[PDB]
Amino acid sequence: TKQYERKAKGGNLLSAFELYQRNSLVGEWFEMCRDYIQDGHVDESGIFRPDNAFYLRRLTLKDFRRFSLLEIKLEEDLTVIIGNNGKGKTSILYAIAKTLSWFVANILKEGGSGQRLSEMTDIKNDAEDRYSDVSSTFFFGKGLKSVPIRLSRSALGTAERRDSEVKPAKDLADIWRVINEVNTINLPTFALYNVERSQPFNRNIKDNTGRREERFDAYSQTLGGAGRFDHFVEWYIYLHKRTVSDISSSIKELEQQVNDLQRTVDGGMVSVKSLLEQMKFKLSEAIERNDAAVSSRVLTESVQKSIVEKAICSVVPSISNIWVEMITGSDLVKVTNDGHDVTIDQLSDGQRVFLSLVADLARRMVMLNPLLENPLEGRGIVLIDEIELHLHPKWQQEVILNLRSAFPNIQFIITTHSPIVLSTIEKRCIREFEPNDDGDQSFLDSPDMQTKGSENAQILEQVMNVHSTPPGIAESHWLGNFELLLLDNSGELDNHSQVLYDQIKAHFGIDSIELKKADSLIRINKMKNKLNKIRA
Amino acid sequence: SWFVANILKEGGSGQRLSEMTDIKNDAEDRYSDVSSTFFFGKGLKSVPIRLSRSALGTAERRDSEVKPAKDLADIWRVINEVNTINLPTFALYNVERSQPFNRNIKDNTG
RNA sequence: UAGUCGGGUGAUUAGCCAGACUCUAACUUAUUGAACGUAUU
DNA sequence: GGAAGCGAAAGTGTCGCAACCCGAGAGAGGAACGATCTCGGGTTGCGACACTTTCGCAACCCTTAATACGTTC
Ligand SMILES: [Mg+2]
Repeated sequence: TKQYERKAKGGNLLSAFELYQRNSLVGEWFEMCRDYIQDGHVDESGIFRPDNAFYLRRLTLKDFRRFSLLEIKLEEDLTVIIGNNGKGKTSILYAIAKTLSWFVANILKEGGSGQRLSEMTDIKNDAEDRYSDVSSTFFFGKGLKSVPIRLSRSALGTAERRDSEVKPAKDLADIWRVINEVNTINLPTFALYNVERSQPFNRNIKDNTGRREERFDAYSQTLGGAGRFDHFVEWYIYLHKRTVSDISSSIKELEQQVNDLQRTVDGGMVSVKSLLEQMKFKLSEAIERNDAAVSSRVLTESVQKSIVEKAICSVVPSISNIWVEMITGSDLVKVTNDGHDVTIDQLSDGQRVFLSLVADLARRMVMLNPLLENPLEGRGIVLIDEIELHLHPKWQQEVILNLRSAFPNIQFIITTHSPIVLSTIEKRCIREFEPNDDGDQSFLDSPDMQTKGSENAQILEQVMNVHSTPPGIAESHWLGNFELLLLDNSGELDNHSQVLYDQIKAHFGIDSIELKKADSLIRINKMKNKLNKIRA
Repeated sequence: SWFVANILKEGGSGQRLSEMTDIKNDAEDRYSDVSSTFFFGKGLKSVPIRLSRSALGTAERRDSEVKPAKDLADIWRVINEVNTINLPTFALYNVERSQPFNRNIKDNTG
């Protein structure tokens, strides 16, 4: 109508799409939708930025599990959830993953269904209303500032049923699906990495049926919690084989075989006609696949391989190189780890688990963003539980910075209990989870203290409520006691203070921080007393 | 199954006739109907239900008529929520009831 | 026996009384339209 | 007819298990090596069940109705 036309010309994506669907100026509306999704600019740092960003803004949980009512505001870039009560933290990530299942389902199939809330486990046990709600609001540029979705479930036997409200999510996912069908676009990545990602590696890898090469394999088990590192390895070996081979040589060889078979049928051998028809079909299929590959605007296998290799080596500190070796009629992925060439099964658990996360994520981003110069600059939402899992302090100090550098437009929602990780993150990104004895909280608060660039010891005390020295060790209190003894006299070493000083010296050593502090205390108190005498 | 579904949930869905097996093989019309009337006292002498299905392939599709079942089941459900009432039992025991027993298998589902 | 029909009574959609019927076998429905009854004209 | 959300019905694919095979290795009897038993890695077939697809219940009442009271369709 004229109203839709005005709104569409004003930049409203849904109105433009509705006009496109009714008329199917059809070309103009299609172009407007496609430009809304694809337009973007390269910033001063050389990073591509979409003009219309996609992220989760807000989440509300009503009578869900232990929560009566909980509201969370999320940052566009990075949100970190902290707290001792780690079972509630995981509940929050589960709620988000279920919501994201609705986008994935509808990008894959018209009328796709995402996941539903459980009547048994998701409804709070003492809920008066006997239903549960998970409400989410997404943002997609100024044209679509609010995309609300609600997942709901009522108890059995209630007077009224509580149904989910998913139409806005489906409408948006439909735009992505339909526009992509006509003309390839870049698509959003959704992924969940739970503690399940720590699992051992099956060294034996499965024969390539060729599901892994299909673009929408990027959405396979993406919200399951462990990634699919096995799928990566299969896909990566596949890429290697194609790079070493020529593409269309099989077509040229098949073309030659069909030509040879055609000559035989022309020479009077009618018995081989059935075989010719089969080979012609194979040739047509190969050309079609080639054409579809050509039509799908996908990156060359060589380029795909290179992108992923770079990503892995950049993010995973111990890995400098990754490649496929053809040995013993069996393809093996090898890595240079800490300067030495090893198989994946020879890596440490910390290295393997982190490698698996990054490899999985990069594979999916490459598959879903074929039109970007750097496919890892694509859009998406990634959930990571216990990011510090298996990581040494040195890696904890770099992990968030490395991830954000490799995937600059992903919205990361993470959980941690690491002060070292928190030292690299702004307090605005931090949400603290301090529930009551009933496990129930209303809002999640940012800490008072700035964490980014702060000392770890301060974060421990001010944010995580942990003393810098272990309270259950006597020696941890000696310097405090020593100070008290000095203050109880004028500030002179009495017999008691001297004994303790000697104990500190004996235990911690002559050049210990503890002893230096004691020495400092003596010196300052002596100087205070001298001042006092001069004044008297 | 339509009464049970609607006692459990407002607008619950009961079961359906099979389009593969339940239509009579040599029926000239390619659909089946199962029509039932229930009685619930002199204040509700007739609760008619019809389940219908057209054969697989057929272009015309025959609709079920289940609203009376839903209407009655709504009364049971709503009245019960305000003040507890006794509810009707519906059960089928077919020849599938003869099964091996297993104490070790437990249902962790509800 | 049960179900059904219904003459009466009953501050009356109940209850009670009387009489009767029985193909395997009623389940009381829908307007502003149409038709029928009543009113108005 | 059939919105939007939902689940029944029916077909397909995945995946973990159990059974089995094989070569390696320590080393019984007393000098001649290697008997017997177990480790550890791999292959195969099976079947339970997770995933996928399709159907179908029935909102709304289209710009467009009349209004004395009843009954029927
Ligand atoms: Mg009338």
